[PDB]
Amino acid sequence: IQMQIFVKTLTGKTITLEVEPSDTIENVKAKIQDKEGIPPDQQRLIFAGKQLEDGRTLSDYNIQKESTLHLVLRLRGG
Amino acid sequence: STPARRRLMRDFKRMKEDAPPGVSASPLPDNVMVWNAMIIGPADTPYEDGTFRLLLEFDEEYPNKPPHVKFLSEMFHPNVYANGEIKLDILQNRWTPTYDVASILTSIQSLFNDPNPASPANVEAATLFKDHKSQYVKRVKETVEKSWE
Repeated sequence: IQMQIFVKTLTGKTITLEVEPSDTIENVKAKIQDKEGIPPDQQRLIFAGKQLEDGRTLSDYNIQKESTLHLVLRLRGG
Repeated sequence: STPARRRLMRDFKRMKEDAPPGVSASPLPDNVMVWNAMIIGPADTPYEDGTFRLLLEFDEEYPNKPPHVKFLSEMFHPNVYANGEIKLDILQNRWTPTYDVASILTSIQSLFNDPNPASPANVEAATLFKDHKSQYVKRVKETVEKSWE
């Protein structure tokens, strides 16, 4: 049970990920780290106005197939 | 015996007779390198009257290296990580041998008054602190109640 989603920053830069509805926000942030080199602590993910918190899943936020999540970077973020 | 053990007995003597308000700490009877501490949620902060327990761990490099410290109480604060550790520069990049137990605890306690949402260890918490003040306070208060129990 898998779907393509997109993750886009405020700059326009976009990546594509394959995920599952039951992956966690934490799992998703790790994939992003691997794919864009950004530590999960510096990532803020937004979808339909809600910011995504770890230990919740994609399906929880109703993130369905081909959805685009907005990634906001906070530097130094530490 | 060791410089660290010597410095630490000074810190203890300090905490035993002239400890800052709302904070306390003491080694274990049989191991001076490990201390229980407690900071009370200062007045007029959402943390008011919480009893937040911490653990201080030292080794022989003290006081040339800070101790390792973390809360044992459940916390919700923009500068405390999920694992209880604390993002405070004098415990990391900016330590100097002039700090002791007393001054560490009072630096930590002061975060209850003026958090630093600029350096977030807890991102959920930093975010609520800026964007949802009411939601932030409710989370803090939950933490207050748990600290008793």
